[PDB]
Amino acid sequence: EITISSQTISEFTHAIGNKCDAFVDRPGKATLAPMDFAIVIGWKAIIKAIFPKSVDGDLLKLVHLSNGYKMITGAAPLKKGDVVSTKAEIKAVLNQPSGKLVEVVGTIYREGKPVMEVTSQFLYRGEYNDYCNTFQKVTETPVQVAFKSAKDLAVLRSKEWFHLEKDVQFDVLTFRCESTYKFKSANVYSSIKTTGQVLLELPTKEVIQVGSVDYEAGTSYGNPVTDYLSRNGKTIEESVIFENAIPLSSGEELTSKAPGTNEPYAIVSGDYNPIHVSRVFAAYAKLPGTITHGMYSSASIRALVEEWAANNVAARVRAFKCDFVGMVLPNDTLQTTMEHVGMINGRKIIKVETRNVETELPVLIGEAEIEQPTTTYVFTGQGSQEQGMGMELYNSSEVAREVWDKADRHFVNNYGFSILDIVQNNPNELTIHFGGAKGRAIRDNYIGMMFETIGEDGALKSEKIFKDIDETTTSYTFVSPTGLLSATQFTQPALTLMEKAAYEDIKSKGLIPSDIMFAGHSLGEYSALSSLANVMPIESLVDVVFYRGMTMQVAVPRDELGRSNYGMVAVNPSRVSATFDDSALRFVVDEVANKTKWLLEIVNYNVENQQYVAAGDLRALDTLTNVLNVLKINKIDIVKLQEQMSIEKVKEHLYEIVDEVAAKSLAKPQPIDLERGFAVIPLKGISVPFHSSYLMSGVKPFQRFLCKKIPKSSVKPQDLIGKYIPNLTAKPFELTKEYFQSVYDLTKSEKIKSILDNWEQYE
Amino acid sequence: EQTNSHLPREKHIAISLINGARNLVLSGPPESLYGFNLNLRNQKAPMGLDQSRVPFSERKLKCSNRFLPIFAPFHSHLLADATELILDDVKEHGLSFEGLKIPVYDTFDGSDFQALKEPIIDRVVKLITELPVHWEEATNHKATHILDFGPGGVSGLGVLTHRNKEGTGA
Amino acid sequence: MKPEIEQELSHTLLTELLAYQFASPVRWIETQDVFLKQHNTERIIEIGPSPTLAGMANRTIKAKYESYDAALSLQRQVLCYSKDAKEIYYKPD
Repeated sequence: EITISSQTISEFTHAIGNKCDAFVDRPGKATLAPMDFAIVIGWKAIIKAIFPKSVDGDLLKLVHLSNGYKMITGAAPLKKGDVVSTKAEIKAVLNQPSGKLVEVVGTIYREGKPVMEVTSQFLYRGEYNDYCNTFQKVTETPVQVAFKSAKDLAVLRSKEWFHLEKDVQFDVLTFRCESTYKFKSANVYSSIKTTGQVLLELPTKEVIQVGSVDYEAGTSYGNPVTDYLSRNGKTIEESVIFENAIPLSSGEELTSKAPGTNEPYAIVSGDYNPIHVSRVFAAYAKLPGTITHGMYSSASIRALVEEWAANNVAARVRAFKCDFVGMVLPNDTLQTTMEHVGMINGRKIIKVETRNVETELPVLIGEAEIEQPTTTYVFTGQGSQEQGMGMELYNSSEVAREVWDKADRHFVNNYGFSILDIVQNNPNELTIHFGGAKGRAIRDNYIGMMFETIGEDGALKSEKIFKDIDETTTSYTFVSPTGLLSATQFTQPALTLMEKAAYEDIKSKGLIPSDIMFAGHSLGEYSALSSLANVMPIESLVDVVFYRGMTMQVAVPRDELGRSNYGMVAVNPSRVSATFDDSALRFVVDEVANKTKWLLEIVNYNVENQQYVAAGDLRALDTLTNVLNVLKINKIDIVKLQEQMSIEKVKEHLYEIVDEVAAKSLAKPQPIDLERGFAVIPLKGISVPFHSSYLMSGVKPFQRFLCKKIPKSSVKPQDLIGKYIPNLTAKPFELTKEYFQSVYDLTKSEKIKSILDNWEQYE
Repeated sequence: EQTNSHLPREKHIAISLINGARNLVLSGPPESLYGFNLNLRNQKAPMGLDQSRVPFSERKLKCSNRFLPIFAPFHSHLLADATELILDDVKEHGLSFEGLKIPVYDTFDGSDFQALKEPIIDRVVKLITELPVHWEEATNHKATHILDFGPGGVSGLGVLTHRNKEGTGA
Repeated sequence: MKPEIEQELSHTLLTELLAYQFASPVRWIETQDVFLKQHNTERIIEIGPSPTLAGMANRTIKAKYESYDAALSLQRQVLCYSKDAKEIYYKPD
């Protein structure tokens, strides 16, 4: 157990020249420790693994070849209060033609939990025939085998190393496997033990193990388990490499310089190898002098990539590995290059080469994984549909093509249309035909889709609205004069398919951070938690977003023309007056709904003082567009009437204003076409005031539909908590008792107020 | 007050050197002084804006600001912990200043060092590290010729104290 | 909380949030005041057909967080999938 003191950090960073301000002690910030201080913590655990008798070598010809760091995903960096211990295990002692390789992986613990792994790699140079005392432990690459024919299930049940322990049908299997080899000659094996777990991805995103691998053999020439997976499946590749690697910084900027003597770094890190410090030990092994520590060139180049690639943010670099390809004498000048090549799990693969500038020979070849900047994803709602959404992203991306193709054949087999031809070749009307045997299996989907809306009178009008599809109907026609892709129940499945096509294409390229905060506006909400929280499949997402489109559309009564007395209006409060506040217009909406006993609510709280959207019946919308016109010419600010008039008498002040425009609102033909105002842009194409209390009655069938389309086991909470910003409660998703009350005070829910009462059974 | 409102008090910015009426030097952390001149670039104007055809009171403010080659936050609260450490080293060695002969004006107060209750060195270390500089208060002259022995020459103290005393006969 | 409990508390809350999102006003202002201020996000990436949220982000930065981004030295990069596609895929021109 070593305790990371404040003095041990500052002596270490001075020895390696790490300038970065996160490591020096400043008030108002917890003093952070270097990630190269891992080897100071874990030296006496790593080099104890080359002392056993079974690894018997000339220790004075040892060459430190490569070392690597890896932060565990979800672990915090080291602090100055941390009590830190280390357990190390040895992985591979294998006799090569160039010597006896020793790889030691030392996992550093802290308060029980592991923090980071140190993958060090040594070499006893020479020729060694000790094949009796050599071994190798490798964790194999996860191979995803995709079963498509019917003979494929027959093959692996003949493989005696496979043993499935369940009667579960399976489409695709990922084998996450580990091996333990023992050698008998240079490339024959004395024994192989290969165990591993096989895995199945369910459609509800739950991972359940199907069976196990148990292979064991003696005197072999290869591993059968891996060679089977080498040809009959693809590897789960996470290191996705770019087509053309981009250089991060160019010029001479990059140089670094060796120390004058190796004695400061030796006493700090405990690296007391006399090759680095002594004239006589370095001359004994015929190496060119008192050469630099490898661990200095680890910490020096890592401090270069921490400031020149991570913009001097110390938390971003999460993995760093290098090969000590050459040796460097002291005071040599090192010019490094730094190149951005690939991605993995949202963090940036960066590859570096350190070259001695007066010789131009390579010394280090390395690689680093740094985080991206703090990224958040917003998803576009409805309003921005156009013909041709992402068809270049459909024609050119594999992973985006399989989410359109999987979804339209869920529409054409269950609802009778193709969503690709709705997006590509936008029609003005679509006839759904209820044809033969599978066509009568499609119209009873439409019969079962029944919404219930109780009226304001309290009488439950359990009535049939679909007279238009019944047991004798053979065709139904969807009509929209603007275009079907602009019609409500077809515009929103076109978006969430397009936005998941762009997401899963972005996700397949390794672009998704783990510390992301994602969101969506109105319709985007679903496009978010299906993307990042994967709570519903591709087929169950498109049902909900289509059911929501028909839930909102026929929730508003239409006339014989199919038009309505309702609508929505986008409001810019900046255009009426520069002193027209947020509390100015939302006071206007507050009183005019209370006076006329209508419904008028601002439903989109988009931008402070620039973009609001008001919704309600059109008489209140012709009211609001005329009030904000007449308050532009009269220059009446309400907040300046707060010091001029009392609190109550502003309620009697509005009768001189709003009653004149409310009378002329009813003097127009009642289903009005709204004109453009000064501070008012009416949303052309909309007819339902959603996100308002009018649609509060229509939730209860839609709330029953989510309880069978969002299954209980698909909710992974770790992608929801603190990363999901809802639109009901616009502070981030958290399952605390104060959060449920903020939901319940805003909607008066029934299901959460049950669990808000008996809250105490949580722990 | 615009910049320090978004920052803690360990990254708070204060006035350090007052070199004139329109010559000031700010001090603080280098990142929060970089937070200062990003704000100023929003409200400043380039030098070639040509405001000669807009009237005077509706013009925009123009300035030149850049970091000095100085590698410590002198004359601020950032080094107030160092002041107790320095005069401890003054006590450990034979550092003391004897009887003064010409009046030497204080930089912060503007008083003479001959009339001190305190010693001079533990006053001046509070005066370089912590307390700010009121320079035109400190050179409130009765003087005809002024000699800068200091660094810079044509860029030194003498040129910036020239412009404060252009018509006072110095 | 036990892992069987903390799903069921999150399962009901995720459904009651989405179902009542249909009928309650979307509060995108203090939504924007989370991922601009409480999280300090540099990359704001819109995925959609047209930048109606990238332009909705830029108007909130200049109105509420211009003196905030200067003081804490954040360089926020606004991005959309409509126009700024070469910046997201790290294939720069």
